[PDB]
Amino acid sequence: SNYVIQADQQLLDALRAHYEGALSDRLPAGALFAVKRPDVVITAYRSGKVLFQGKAAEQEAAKWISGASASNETADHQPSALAAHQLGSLSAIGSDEVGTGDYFGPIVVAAAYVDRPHIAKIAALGVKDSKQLNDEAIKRIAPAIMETVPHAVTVLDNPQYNRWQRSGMPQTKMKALLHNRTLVKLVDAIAPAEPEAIIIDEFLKRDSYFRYLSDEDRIIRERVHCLPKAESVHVSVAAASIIARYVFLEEMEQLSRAVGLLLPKGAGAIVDEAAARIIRARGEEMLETCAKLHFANTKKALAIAKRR
Ligand SMILES: [Mg+2]
Repeated sequence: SNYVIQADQQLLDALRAHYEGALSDRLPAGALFAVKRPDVVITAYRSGKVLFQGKAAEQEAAKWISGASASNETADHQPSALAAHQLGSLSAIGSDEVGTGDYFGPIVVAAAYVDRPHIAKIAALGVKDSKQLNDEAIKRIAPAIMETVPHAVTVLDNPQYNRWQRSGMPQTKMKALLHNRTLVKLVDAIAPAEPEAIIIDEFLKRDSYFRYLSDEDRIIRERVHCLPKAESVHVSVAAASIIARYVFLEEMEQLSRAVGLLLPKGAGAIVDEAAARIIRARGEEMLETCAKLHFANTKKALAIAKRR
C-alpha cells in the first residue's frame, strides 16, 4: 500500500529542497518533481498532493507527516492539469473580461497573444495570481506587457451597455460578443502569424458561447479552448486579465472626470450613495452615461436621492 499526503507550499518546498537530485523532466501532468529515492518513489503535484510509492513508502511518508493516509492511487497524470500540461508552452492568445460586477463603468474584454519566445518574459513580470495584484501593481505591470506583446481590447461603454440590456441582451451574451470581436481583432492584427491555441477564460458553457455568436459576421472558432481559471493554463490569459483591468481603471478615471464625481468600484452601499449624489448634482439621466442601469443600485440610489 503506497501512501499519499496533502502538503502545503512550505512542505512542498521542504520536500523538493531536501532530496538532492530531484527530477523535473518528463514527469506526469501536474507533477512538480519526483525523487528517485531507493525503495520508494516520491511524486509531488501542483495540488499539493504528494505520493509515496515503494517498499519503504509508509516509512518515508512518516518522515514528513504524521498519520499518512494509505491509498491505491498511483503516480499518474492529474485531470486538472491535462490542459495546462499541453497548452502551457504553446504560443497562444488568451482572453478575459473585467467590470461585469461593477455598477459604474463599462465591461472591458482584452486578448493578449504571447508567442513562445515571450512566455518567460511575461511570466517574469509576475502575472501569475494576477488576482492578488492591486490596482497600483496593474498600472505598473500592464504597460510593460502591452509593450512586449500584441493585444486587442473591446470596451463596452455604459450607453451601449444599457442599450443592449434594455433590448434583451443579457451579460452572458454581451460577454460572448465582446470576446469574439476582441479575438477577431487580435487574430487579424497578428496575421500572417497564427496562434497555436486560443484560450478563453470560461464564463459560460461552450455550447452557449457559440450559439450567441450565430448572428456574428465573423466567428473565431478554430483552435478555441474554453477553460475555467484559464490564467493558470497559460500566461496569455493572465496577461489579458491585467490589460483588461488596466483599461478599466483608465476608463473609470475618464468617466469620473466626465461625471464630476469619483466613481467607486463594486456595487456596495458606497456606490448607492455616489449614484444618489450624481442624480442630485447632474440629473438622473447622467447615470445612463456611467452606470449599468438595470442593477438594483439604481432603485436604491433614486430612493436615497429623494430621501434627501
Ligand atoms: Mg473570466
